[PDB]
Amino acid sequence: RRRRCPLYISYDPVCRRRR
Amino acid sequence: SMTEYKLVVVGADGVGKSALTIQLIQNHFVDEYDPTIEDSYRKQVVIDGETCLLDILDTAGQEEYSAMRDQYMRTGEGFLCVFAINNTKSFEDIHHYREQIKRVKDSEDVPMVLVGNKCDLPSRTVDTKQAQDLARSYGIPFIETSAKTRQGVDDAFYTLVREIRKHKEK
Ligand SMILES: Nc1nc2c(ncn2[C@@H]2O[C@H](COP(=O)(O)OP(=O)(O)O)[C@@H](O)[C@H]2O)c(=O)[nH]1
Repeated sequence: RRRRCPLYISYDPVCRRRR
Repeated sequence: SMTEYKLVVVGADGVGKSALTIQLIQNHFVDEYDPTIEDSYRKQVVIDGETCLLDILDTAGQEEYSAMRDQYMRTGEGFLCVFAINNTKSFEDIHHYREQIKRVKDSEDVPMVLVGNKCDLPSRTVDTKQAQDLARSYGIPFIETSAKTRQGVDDAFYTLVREIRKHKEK
């Protein structure tokens, strides 16, 4: 999980990646 | 006639987002062992002579897919960014929430209010001046609230409505 995606939003490109 | 305002309440788990929302809407204080399940709530209320319909998403389950949350992020007009005044990490998390909102809205001028909740507690670790400085750096208001005593609760949500009106025709 990325600190920069604190709330999962499916169209936020940051949220769709996983570390 | 009625004017609708779509509001979204965000912030770390456990800061009191459900408690604030439920205080506003249902006028009682929740203290539940079980974690919040995300839901939305409607309130009809007169704010500055205007009959308002507040459509409020109380975000929760923050790692999971939520179709409803995606729609509120698309259509939401203002955000309450909530931390707890006795939890420094929740305050430190605010920047990531704000940056996410700015990214998903593709805008630096999204109506927002910074909320320091649990102000009834004797265990403050976030000074009001730190919070005021953060809010000033974002160009937004800062308000302290207690979902437990109701202090500041109406003020926080009504201030957000007023911020939306300042940013756009309603
Ligand atoms: N003392 C105090 N406790 C609060 C306040 N708001 C919420 N809480 C408590 O904080 C805990 C988490 O609140 P909750 O609304 O479930 O958190 P959420 O994950 O942000 O929805 C619960 O035990 C609440 O009773 C408040 O203003 N004052």
